[PDB]
Amino acid sequence: LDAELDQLLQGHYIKGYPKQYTYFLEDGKVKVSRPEGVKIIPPQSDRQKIVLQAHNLAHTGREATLLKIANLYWWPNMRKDVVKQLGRCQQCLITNASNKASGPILRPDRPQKPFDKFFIDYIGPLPPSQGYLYVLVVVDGMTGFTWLYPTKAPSTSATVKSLNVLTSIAIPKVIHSDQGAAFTSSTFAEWAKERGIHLEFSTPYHPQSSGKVERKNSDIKRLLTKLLVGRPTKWYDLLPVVQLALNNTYSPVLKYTPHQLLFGIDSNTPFANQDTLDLTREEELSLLQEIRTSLYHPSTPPASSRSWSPVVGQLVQERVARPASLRPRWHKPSTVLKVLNPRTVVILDHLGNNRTVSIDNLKPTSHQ
Amino acid sequence: LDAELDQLLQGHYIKGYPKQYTYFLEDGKVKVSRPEGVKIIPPQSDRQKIVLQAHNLAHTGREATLLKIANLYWWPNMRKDVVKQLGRCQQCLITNASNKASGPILRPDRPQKPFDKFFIDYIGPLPPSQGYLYVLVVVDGMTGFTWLYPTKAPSTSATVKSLNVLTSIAIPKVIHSDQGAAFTSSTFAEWAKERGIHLEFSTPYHPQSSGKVERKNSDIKRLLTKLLVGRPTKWYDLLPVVQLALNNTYSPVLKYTPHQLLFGIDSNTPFANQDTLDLTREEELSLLQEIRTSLYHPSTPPASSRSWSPVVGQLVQERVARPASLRPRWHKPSTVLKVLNPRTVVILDHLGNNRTVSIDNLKPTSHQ
Amino acid sequence: DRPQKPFDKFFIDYIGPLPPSQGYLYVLVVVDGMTGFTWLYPTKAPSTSATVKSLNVLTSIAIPKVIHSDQGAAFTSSTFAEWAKERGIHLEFSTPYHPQSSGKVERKNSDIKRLLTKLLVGRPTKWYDLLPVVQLALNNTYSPVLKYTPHQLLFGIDSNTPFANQDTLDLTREEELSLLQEIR
Amino acid sequence: DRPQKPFDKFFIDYIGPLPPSQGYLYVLVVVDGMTGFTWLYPTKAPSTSATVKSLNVLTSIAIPKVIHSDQGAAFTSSTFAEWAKERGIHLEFSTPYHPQSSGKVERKNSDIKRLLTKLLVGRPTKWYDLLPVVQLALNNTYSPVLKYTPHQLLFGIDSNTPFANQDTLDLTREEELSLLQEIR
DNA sequence: ATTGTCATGGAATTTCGCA
DNA sequence: TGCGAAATTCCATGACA
DNA sequence: ATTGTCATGGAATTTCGCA
DNA sequence: TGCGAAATTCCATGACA
Ligand SMILES: O=C(NCc1ccc(F)cc1)c1nc(N2CCCCS2(=O)=O)c2cccnc2c1O
Ligand SMILES: O=C(NCc1ccc(F)cc1)c1nc(N2CCCCS2(=O)=O)c2cccnc2c1O
Ligand SMILES: [Mg+2]
Ligand SMILES: [Mg+2]
Ligand SMILES: [Mg+2]
Ligand SMILES: [Mg+2]
Ligand SMILES: [N+]
Ligand SMILES: [N+]
Ligand SMILES: [Zn+2]
Ligand SMILES: [Zn+2]
Repeated sequence: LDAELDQLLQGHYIKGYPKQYTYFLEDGKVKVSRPEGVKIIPPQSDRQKIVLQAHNLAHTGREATLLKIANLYWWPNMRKDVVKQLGRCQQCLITNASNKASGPILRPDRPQKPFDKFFIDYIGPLPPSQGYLYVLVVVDGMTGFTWLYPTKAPSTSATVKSLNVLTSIAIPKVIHSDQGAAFTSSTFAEWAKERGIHLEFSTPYHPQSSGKVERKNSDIKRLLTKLLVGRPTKWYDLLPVVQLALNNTYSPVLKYTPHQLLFGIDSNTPFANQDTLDLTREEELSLLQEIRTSLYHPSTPPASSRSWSPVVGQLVQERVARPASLRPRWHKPSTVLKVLNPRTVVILDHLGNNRTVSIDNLKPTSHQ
Repeated sequence: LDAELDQLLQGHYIKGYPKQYTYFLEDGKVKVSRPEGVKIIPPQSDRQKIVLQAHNLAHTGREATLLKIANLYWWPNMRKDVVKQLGRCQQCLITNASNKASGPILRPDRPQKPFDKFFIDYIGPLPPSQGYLYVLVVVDGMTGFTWLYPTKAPSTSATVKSLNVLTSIAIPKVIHSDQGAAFTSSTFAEWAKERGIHLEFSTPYHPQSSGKVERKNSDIKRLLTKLLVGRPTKWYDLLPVVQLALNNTYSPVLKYTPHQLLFGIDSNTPFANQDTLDLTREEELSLLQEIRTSLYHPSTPPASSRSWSPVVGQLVQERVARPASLRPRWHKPSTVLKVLNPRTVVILDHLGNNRTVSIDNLKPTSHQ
Repeated sequence: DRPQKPFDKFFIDYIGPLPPSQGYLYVLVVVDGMTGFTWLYPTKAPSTSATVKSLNVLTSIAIPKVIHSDQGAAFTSSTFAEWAKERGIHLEFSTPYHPQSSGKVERKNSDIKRLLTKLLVGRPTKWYDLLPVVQLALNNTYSPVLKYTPHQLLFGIDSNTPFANQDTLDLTREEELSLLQEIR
Repeated sequence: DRPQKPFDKFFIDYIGPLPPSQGYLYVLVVVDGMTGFTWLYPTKAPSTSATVKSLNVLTSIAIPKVIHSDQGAAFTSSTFAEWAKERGIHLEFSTPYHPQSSGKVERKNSDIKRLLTKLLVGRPTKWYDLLPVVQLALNNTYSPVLKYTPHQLLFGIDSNTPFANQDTLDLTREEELSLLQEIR
């Protein structure tokens, strides 16, 4: 502060104040003739207040804050002090956007067998049809085979009714769902425990995690729309038709329909495939097992050039779920406890809780 | 049909039926032994109905439709007949998504002078503050200088009141707005004609076109949020502060604040720049003119690898504005009358009208 | 001649009337001929209408080439014939008073009748809720003639609910005594 | 000594009372010293409060280093001094009974008074709506001493509303006669 | 009859201080 | 005539209803 | 304590029919 | 042993509240 600048005026060298410039006194203030012009060198004890005042004008970032300061002042390593304040400004930290993308998506392994993993979700509300407003959609992970049920609400009770009918056929090892009200109730947990079914939940506010069923929702809505063109949207009576239609549609990348992957033989539907007509059922089931294991599986895409990946102990911030008007889009900084996988982490959060959270709902805190 | 297939059975060569395969009769139907197995060759007069029946099961595209047909049939150039039906299926054409991106964005020239072009827009509704719910935002194109006005509605009347106050300072050549109710009323058109101001409108449903002001809306909301952290959202009394704060913030790419670009000298605000202290106003205005012309201007980015660009006479489809539940997201095909620029066109539309429309709200009709 | 397959033939039949359960009175029984897979549907009547409503569910999962039944009224009606024609399903009738399925199906239908009786005693009014577990049982029951359960034959995998206890299926002395009480 | 600049000095003053227009009675007049640029604000009173409300608008566009005024009550109050101190604005007062601006400002204030009078005759009650056009006129008026309008000096460009007619500014014989009528 | 924009903060690149 | 470090510039990322 | 997916239709690449 | 054309595969694009 006063000592440093004093020793400077009488011509001695202080580290980080370049020797070739001339430092003088004027109007009670240390100055220096720099190429851009004459700037005031404030005492070090004054610099935090200056940086802060500059920053607070419009809560600007590194350069825009620096450019204000540089108008009047010069000191050694200015940006270092600017960044110091940026990393301490609660308001900037929780309001600003990130400028670092998530690391590339995982492509989880396809469930090995039918009934290994169900993905379930609700679509709706849809226009009232026979008093119904929603559709429960159940997609078998391995096969893509889909079951559709009309409901009046996305309720636990309607979910249970529907799955009682479905599990008449078979019981799945795992049911994966998002955190919809219907699936996270303790009634639904009981229903599943009663049957030795493990409930698996998506990280919150991250529909990609139910991608298997979500993607089917698209086709479901797309076919319904086409069938309803120029008619009133009486969708109820078409659910069954849509279900059958989709279960018997080819995926061009796989060369199989979901019905085929589930049963290894077409039923009596139009354009049924006849290639296994001369095989025994046993020969057929054997070819099916071979077909199931050799299906195309996609790989993790290349990272974008400025992605980040979570590291244990990192300061990160969770996206505010439904941010109110003119309120921060981010929570206060929290710490990464565990890296479950490159796209999923446990954080010690804003409430002091462990939360399992998708990287897509996180930014790395800026300036450390 | 019957003639073609007849001449085939008795061993003669017909174009497109490869010679090396053996064609026979069985169960009253022409067949052929192909590597995959024995397929029925239907008469040509039957093929449209077949393709159609296959397609209609689930309104599938090229491959998924083909794969059904191939289960039972073979004929020459099957996919040609499949594509024929695809391009004729009204329902697929208006329900399906595009899989071709828009060509790369234009970076229009910065207005040459302050007051050459205003960009205006509304933000809101915001939480009630002093009975106000919206903000009119006016951004000078050349400088970025911004004026903020609180309103109770996004109305023509409130717009007119606000711009009467603003145009006290200067009158702009052009005011660019989106198609908000407030700006497209005949009252507002009169107000502008009265002043010799040309009204320029964005293509409908394309906020990028008001990008200049939209982008300012972001900073406006971002600063307001920061200032309101841990306080009730009393934003009204902060509009003026925000206006001044932003007008005096540096753009790091330009190295100038909008105030500087408008006046060429800082007023009495914190960290005012003093570099022109020794210039006369005239010397200063001369440096300003030089500064205004040499500003960084960005260029059109590279096209994505599968973009399309409009060509006069092309069949294209306009995105449905607010599509109802389970209704097509696209209008019926329409024709490109004129290509205004690579990102903007006039179409002869679904109502038989000329519409000026952004490429972003268009897909090229598939299968021609 | 081509080997027998799932969906080649569904065998259908009604069971009931039974004591009312959630308003239902019958069970439509469907058995796949090749696999012995069973689907059950509760109905309020052995009518063409209830049969169509129920088979509409099943046939939104898989369509049989042939439906076999006896000459029940529900199955010989022209409405049901219309329904089947619409779906490309051939209809097949056993001659009156002479029901013929296959060994496999006969035996399955038997198990179904016996298993129902066994569980409806004690709770003659709670069968609606039990239909799911009944079906799983039936479909995960080892077939002496083939080396496999219907589940395995239908899906080509083991099941997550193997019914490792091949059960009594016979009524215990206590149940015989309270079956002669409820039917009195 | 450094050359004179915009925002160096704002000269402020009240004009009125005037006939009521949309409930307003005064005009706060602000003139930039260097450029001669004029901003006008309608008020209901020549009070510290109305001055603060009005200058709050202007100072959300540009802040002057110095505000010059006479010793009006509104401008000498400790509230107004607080306001100016808050904003780093130096306050400057002409000595009582002896108003001094600059040639440029004096002349401008003159034009302002005269131009107002000219247009308020015939429509003494419609001046509120005219303030915008008044200001444009004033700010696009050629200055004999400098080669430029205030607009040009403030923004460094030509204006889109040049007032090519340097006007009468004098009252026509008809207006003198109906000015002596309205003020009677 | 019209058209994206630009604050942001790490990384890449250039300039500076000194020799 | 070249080094280490600071300063400046580059620019992908995301959000404006 | 968990994780994107896949129909789509032009373009790129491979295979086919014939020689 | 190589050509033109058809068939197949590749894959960016967009949408699942
Ligand atoms: O179906 C979804 N589609 C969107 C989607 C699907 C797939 C994909 F890749 C991207 C987007 C979906 N979205 C939900 N959200 C509602 C919006 C606020 C938070 S959210 O979590 O984003 C949601 C919430 C609760 C229950 N189910 C939900 C659900 O099913
Ligand atoms: O501010 C806008 N921000 C979004 C935005 C801004 C910039 C950018 F690049 C992307 C997106 C905005 N959006 C409007 N739309 C409402 C949603 C349905 C049709 S829409 O046209 O999309 C809108 C409509 C009417 C009037 N003003 C509008 C408007 O200001
Ligand atoms: Mg959901
Ligand atoms: Mg708008
Ligand atoms: Mg019977
Ligand atoms: Mg006075
Ligand atoms: N996995
Ligand atoms: N342009
Ligand atoms: Zn801040
Ligand atoms: Zn179609």
